Amino acid sequence: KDWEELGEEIRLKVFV
Amino acid sequence: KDWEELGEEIRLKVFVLG
Amino acid sequence: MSQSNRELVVDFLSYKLSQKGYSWSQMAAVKQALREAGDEFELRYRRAFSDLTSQLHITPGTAYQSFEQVVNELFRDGVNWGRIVAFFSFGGALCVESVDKEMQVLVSRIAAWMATYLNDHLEPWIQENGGWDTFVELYGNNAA
Amino acid sequence: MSQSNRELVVDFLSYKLSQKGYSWSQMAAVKQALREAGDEFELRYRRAFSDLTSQLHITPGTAYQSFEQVVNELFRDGVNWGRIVAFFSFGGALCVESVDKEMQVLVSRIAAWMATYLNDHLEPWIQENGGWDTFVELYGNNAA
Repeated sequence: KDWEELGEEIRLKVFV
Repeated sequence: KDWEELGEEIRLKVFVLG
Repeated sequence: MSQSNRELVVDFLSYKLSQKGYSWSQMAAVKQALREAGDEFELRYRRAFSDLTSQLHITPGTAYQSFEQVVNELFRDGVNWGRIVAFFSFGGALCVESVDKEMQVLVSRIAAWMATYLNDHLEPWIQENGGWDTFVELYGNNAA
Repeated sequence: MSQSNRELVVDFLSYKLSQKGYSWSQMAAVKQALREAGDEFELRYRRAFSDLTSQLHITPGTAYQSFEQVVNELFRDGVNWGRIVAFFSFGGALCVESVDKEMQVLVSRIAAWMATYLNDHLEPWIQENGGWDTFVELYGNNAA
């Protein structure tokens, strides 16, 4: 059931 | 001269399985 | 004259351009941005992604069930660009595992499953979120 | 397009497989080996290569003459794999230099010049030396 969690947890470096 | 000279030299690494 | 000579040249040129922050085309920019996002994802969340990927036991009779299940989990709570990147990385690991395991026939099927899910279930969200062009502005590295 | 979504999947999968020593297809194995070989040539011949590359002074009016002069010089004493690889690298560097200088229009033109040169002047030799399959054997990186 952690693919749900992983999906909420993932962040990418982002161009700001 | 120079591109022909470079052309004559080129060696890259090869999978010499020998 | 030979289509394949042209495709070899275009691939190489697209590569050397990408290495300097340039793109053969918009589509080449989206490809490279996705490649790099996949690598970033894989590196940042290696631990978690190794754990979940290893729970899988791939077979031809059950590979689709597994794909379907992970992907619905991944997108249970909706869609982000992060979940999209993970979806690609997941598909890539499934392909590598299938090859490692002598089930090459799955590679082509996995590709089809991915393309279908993207076309039928992600494309509406993608487009409402400024398309892949926005993915590229957000997460690409290119000089743009 | 559903075609372009398919192409994105294929590109991503092809990359992931390549990272792990596998190939989407024979064409992908050729492309990948030529990418690596280009990289290696540019490492091994940085000084001479960047030297001759810096003297080009690309212009739109002069770019074709510069291309064709360099390639006739490079293959004056015949064809071999190393020269083929320098040929690809040369074209990549001309594309990069064109984009550096805001002459992006030259990029497709240069791909066209390369594909036809490959097709007409290099291909027969290539096929008499076992084709691109020989190149991947000797220069590629692949698993076994």
